[PDB]
Amino acid sequence: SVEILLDRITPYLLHFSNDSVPRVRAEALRTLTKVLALVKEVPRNDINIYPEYILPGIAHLAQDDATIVRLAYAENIALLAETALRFLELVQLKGNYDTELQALHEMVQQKVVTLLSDPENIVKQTLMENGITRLCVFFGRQKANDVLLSHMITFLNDKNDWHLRGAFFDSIVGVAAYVGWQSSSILKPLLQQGLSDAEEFVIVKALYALTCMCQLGLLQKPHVYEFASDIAPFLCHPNLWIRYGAVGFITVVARQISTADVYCKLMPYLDPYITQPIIQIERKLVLLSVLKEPVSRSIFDYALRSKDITSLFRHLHMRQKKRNGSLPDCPPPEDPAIAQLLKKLLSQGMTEEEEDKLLALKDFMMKSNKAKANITCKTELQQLIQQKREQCNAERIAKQMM
Amino acid sequence: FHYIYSCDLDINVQLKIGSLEGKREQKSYKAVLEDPMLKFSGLYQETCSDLYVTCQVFAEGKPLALPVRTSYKAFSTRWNWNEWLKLPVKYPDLPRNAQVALTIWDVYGPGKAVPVGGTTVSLFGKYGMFRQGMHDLKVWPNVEADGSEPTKTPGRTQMSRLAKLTKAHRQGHMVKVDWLDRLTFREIEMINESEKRSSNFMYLMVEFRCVKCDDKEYGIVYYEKDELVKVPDPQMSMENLVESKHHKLA
Amino acid sequence: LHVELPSQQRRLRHLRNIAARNIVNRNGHQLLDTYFTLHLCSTEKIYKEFYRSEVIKNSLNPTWRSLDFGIMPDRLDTSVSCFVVKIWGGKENIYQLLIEWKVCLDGLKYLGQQIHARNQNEIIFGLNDGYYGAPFQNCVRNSYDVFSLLRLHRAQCAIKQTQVTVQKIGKEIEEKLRLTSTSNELKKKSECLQLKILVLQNE
Amino acid sequence: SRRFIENLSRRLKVTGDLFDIMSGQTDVDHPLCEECTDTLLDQLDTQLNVTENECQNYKRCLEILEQMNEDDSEQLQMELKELALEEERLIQELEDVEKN
Repeated sequence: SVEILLDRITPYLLHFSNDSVPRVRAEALRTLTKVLALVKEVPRNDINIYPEYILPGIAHLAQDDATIVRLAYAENIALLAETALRFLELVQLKGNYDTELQALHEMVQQKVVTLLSDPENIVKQTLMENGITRLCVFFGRQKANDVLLSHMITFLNDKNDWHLRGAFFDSIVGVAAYVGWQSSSILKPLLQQGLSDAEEFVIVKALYALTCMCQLGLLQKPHVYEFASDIAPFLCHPNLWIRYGAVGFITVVARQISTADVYCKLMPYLDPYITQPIIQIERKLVLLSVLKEPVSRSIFDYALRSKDITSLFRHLHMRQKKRNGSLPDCPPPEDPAIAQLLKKLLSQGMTEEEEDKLLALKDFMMKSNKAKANITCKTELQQLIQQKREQCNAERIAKQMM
Repeated sequence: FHYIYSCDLDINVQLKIGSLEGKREQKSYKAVLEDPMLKFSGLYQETCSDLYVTCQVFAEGKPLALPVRTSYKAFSTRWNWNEWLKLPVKYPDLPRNAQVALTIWDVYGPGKAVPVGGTTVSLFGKYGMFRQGMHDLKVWPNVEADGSEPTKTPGRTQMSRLAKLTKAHRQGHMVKVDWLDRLTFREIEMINESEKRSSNFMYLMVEFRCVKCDDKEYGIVYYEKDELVKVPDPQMSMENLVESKHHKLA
Repeated sequence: LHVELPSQQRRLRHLRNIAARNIVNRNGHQLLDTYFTLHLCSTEKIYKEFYRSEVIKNSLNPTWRSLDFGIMPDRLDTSVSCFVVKIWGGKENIYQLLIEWKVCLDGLKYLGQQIHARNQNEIIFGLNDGYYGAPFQNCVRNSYDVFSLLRLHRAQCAIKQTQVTVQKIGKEIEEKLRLTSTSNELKKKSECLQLKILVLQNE
Repeated sequence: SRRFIENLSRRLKVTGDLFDIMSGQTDVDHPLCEECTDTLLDQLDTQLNVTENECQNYKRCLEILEQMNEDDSEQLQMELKELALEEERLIQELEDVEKN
């Protein structure tokens, strides 16, 4: 029964969280979380157990030395707080409700903020992997917009761990939806920055986040058109994952906006990268089966890695000018290194169309280049040593006999 | 024989993803006929696909931490990652039956991934020792690496005979001769190559941290640091935790 | 923080919050899931709903998400000073109705930036400056001149006229594409056939 | 449950009623200081520019549509039949290859 649990089991689980073995601490926290979710009634003595016994009791696990304890707390914080709120409702059927709610909100907010700024990155990633948008109810719109989002935007600064940036791009959608549009202007430059990241899976995750936010209607109209104009070049990226994420985002946008908007804005953007005109844009297949060939990886990596990228693009655009009739002739480059590098690239068979695709991708290339440059024990050992001794005995006997 | 206990060694367990060596089976024409998405799948592309191998440590059938991906690396003619993944778990936090699942992935369509294999190799092998060297795990096809105990996708099962003997040679337990073993070792290399070639399944190679900051000579071993009165009483003198709980509350 | 002098417009556009307090559950003491819907008001009709909050499970004092601009500036006449609040309550996807208020925002009393209720079956609103409940020389500046106000009004009128013309042209272009839609069915069939033929050729 | 919820003075009342009427007719909340008015005027001018630009773009698109015509159904039907025949023959060829 509920009273049996509360009286006899919980005060012993809380004592197992203060144990030496980290695994014992994690298991104690998991069992404590599981047991408390069984309760469906509030005995008179357990009216205010949460804000005075359990939450203060397990507070120390947010700063434990071992990372397993911190991972356990980060995984079980979302469920513990939600059980606290439901617990207060039960007591109501039995201090103003609003003041207690505010106190619980403050506790949850403080603990979330403490977890989001821990030295390790696995703790931070886990906090966002299991209820970062759920605790967004314990913050509020303004507090989330000024505290939760501000702490999540400093993850994109870390230039030595792309897992954390990927996690941010994965989990930003829920927080953006909860905080509303008052945060739209904040996340536009961050989404633009992600699409020019050194690691390409981060670009994939950013494209997925853009698609998701565009489906829910969280993007302004001009921002949608700007992102469509910036992502169209990716339909000819050598990498395949990005070349498909771009298609997904473009199909989603073509579905969201009206027919006139699609025919006025999206199609003019998509004209260079589709071999033939299309009609069923919202259908993914009718878009994939029409795209042109990508830029072969060899030329792409030779052009991106080579230093003095600006001069390379300058001369490439000069050659494009000559090819388009803009200028009567294309003069030779000033720098012999640029000439030699152009010869090397042209020896790989880079086609004029490949030059056009390189130029269209120029903005992504330069920003990516600069960013990249800056970047069970005793018996087991007894058996082992017995095996060692047997092997050594056989060894010595055999060698002496030899 | 020198060794360091798992409990004392406080660093992050590291694993190297080598090369997925094998042949990948394809479907018939009717499969692509009914589901056109297979044409744009990764497997149906002429060149080797840009697969990425996730990894997650399990224990008692329970996931122990988040999976770890492999940094993007382009492939032209072979699958050669040669990357040193860093695992979220540390040596003192690995239970005895810990086992590392490793799943391969490939594109199937816009915003979808499809497993192209799965392998599961125990970390602490026989005699409670951390597996080292360069182990070539097996690859179960079209099944995500299963972490349940006992595993349904195990990694490692006259080739077996030579596997044991080679170990005894380099642990000092064998007769000493130079030319004979110089030729016999190439013989075993060819035999292993033939055995791998015959097998229909794939085979994902992998290496542990045989060389670390400390001397390579050391090895890791599972370890941890835990008639007046007749009728037993195991809590005769302790704290009344229920009394404390009631006292604190009101 | 609400200066209580008049001329302070208090319309639905300044309202972004809603909550309920001390809802009485007729079927025992069970806690009930809840979600509200807001309606336009009229002497002859109580129009359909134009909002629907997410379901708050296991609660009798819900605090729903903030409703920015009511339902956002999407053809919502956010200048209406009167509206109706309905609250649905129940369990397991079967829901009843328990509250029905016809509220004119002007008549609402002011409480200080903190939700507080004392009567059963109550609703507490939230505007820009705080929360409102049911009734149980050196700082002066220069105001715009008439000429500037006329210019502002005229700018708004021009904006709206151009927007209306834009909507007209959009409907016209959609209509022109609509006639071709009949041939677009055959074109879609041809596209599907060509895609399948390409797949078959490659295989 | 249900619930429900002298010249100087004349000129001040006239101004107040005018402000209330304007606030009810539009979405701007009167009255307004001159800095607020200036910012609002700049924003309105920018919005008018954007709206007129969009209207011109829509006019251009309607022109390009006006230049176009509507395709014939007979040719599309012929192409559809041709594609169907191609698909059938390709299927037969694929089955033959599989058997071989």
